[PDB]
Amino acid sequence: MQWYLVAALLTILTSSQGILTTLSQSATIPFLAELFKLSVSGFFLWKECRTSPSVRMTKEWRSVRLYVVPSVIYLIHNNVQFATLTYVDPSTYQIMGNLKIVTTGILFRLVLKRKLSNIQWMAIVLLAVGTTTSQVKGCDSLFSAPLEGYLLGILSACLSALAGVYTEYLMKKNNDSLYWQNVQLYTFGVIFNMGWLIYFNGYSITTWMVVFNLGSTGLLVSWLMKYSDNIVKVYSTSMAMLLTMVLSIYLFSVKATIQLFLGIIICIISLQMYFMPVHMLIE
Amino acid sequence: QWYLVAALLTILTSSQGILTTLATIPFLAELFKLSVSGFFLWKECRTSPSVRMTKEWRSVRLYVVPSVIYLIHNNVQFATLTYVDPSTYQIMGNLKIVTTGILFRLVLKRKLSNIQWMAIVLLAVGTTTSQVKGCCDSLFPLEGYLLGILSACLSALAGVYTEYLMKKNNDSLYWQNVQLYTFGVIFNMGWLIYGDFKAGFELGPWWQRLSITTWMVVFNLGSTGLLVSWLMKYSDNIVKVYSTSMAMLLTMVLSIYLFSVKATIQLFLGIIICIISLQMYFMPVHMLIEL
Repeated sequence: MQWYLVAALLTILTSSQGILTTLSQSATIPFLAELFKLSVSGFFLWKECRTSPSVRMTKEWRSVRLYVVPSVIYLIHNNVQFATLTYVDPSTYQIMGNLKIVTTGILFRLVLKRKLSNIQWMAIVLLAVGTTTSQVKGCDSLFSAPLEGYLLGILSACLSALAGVYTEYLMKKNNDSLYWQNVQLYTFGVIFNMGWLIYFNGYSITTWMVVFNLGSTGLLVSWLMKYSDNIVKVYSTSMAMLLTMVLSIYLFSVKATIQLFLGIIICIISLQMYFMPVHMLIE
Repeated sequence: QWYLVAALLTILTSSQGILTTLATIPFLAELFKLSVSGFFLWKECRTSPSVRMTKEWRSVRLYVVPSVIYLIHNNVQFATLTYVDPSTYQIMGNLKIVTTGILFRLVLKRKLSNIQWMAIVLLAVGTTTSQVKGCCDSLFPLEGYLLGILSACLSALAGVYTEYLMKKNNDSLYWQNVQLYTFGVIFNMGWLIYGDFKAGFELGPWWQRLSITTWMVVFNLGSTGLLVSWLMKYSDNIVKVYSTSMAMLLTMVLSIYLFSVKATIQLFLGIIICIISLQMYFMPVHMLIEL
């Protein structure tokens, strides 16, 4: 129940689905992954009602209706992601993607109205810069894309951030049960995943592993949306992507570069800056 | 004010950068520093009633050391380049930032916060990032890496030891310069004699053989060198290496508007790292925590 252990586990599992996704490289995963979160949340909700004297649960449409929004944002986001890739090569797209770190940062302050120090603001930026540094191409063509590409890449990041920030709003706007908030959230996700398909096929063990892993990480993200903040999330995600590159060296035997070494140092420092207690920062 | 000197050093360290692309001068550059220091020393003795000056060999002898280190350093620099390409050598050079950092604490026994230590590292990381070979490419023998490292330690030791000399006395800047740059002139001159000996003196008469652009860099190299001494006395090595490092960034950014050279994201990124590394080190710790 310690936020850092959840955050650490999210890091471990965000990089697990990273590797397990590639290992199954020679579609309806998101659908199965949603139902896994919805059915595991439902289970704990039901179990909590049967085990516990009191469970706080707002059934009023005033608040339940708002769990649509994340799904609507994520739907629009996925169209923008697809749109972007038709103007930019994947690496240009991948590196514009580190802007979600700063856009979550900004909306954290604007929408969630939480305050950050100067040292913290410098850490948010350093994280984005440190991740980008690691992804710079070890010795493609960015700076060559149409304006549409650059503008969409940016709007993609804003939607990504908005979805996460709005979810935190939903969790923290009530003193309701985590499991009941999940059940509403993941109900609309199931509905929308299904509406998309309305708008197996070699399913291996490996395939089932990523469905579980994608479900797992998603429940942790919700936990952190409730009992911790978006910035903790994006530090977990970002450290996952660094670990993925470090694990790719020992497994898929990919070329370690100086930009990986540098980006890790930047990120480790960006971690300390943001999460350091301000008495420790000052010796 | 130290920051204006530091800013001027940045401006002039990038000037000699450009003017270079447009090497006996070390001798003329030292002679310029020795003769400009001598002038101010003489003028200070004629103008002020007392000028502090330690003439005792106990302390005067210690101005040899920098020259001995710099001599050894130049041999190591040359030695290194025979194992690694220019670029690998250029990027190993950012280690002087951390070695000055360490010796600042060890030799100069000065205090650095955690935030400051993180800034020293960030500066080295930020400069490296701007240099790092994008899309000529032979990083990733040990001699090379070990000598590159030893080079940085000596570089740092020379700078840190000079600061020690300036700040070990409450003597005049101009008298400290005059001792420092006397040994430099002597050694520069011994080297030029050696170099002529190496080719049997067979070229034009050594004493006789001793553009405008050429004169610009001699002055420019002299100028920056006097500023470094000022900062060794009334400022620290870390301010120096921030000035140098920002010069190397400026040089790359100025090369884009002048020589129209290849702008990369690594330049953009390294600047942001460095800007942030600047704030971290030179920010007052109450400002670092304000909203």
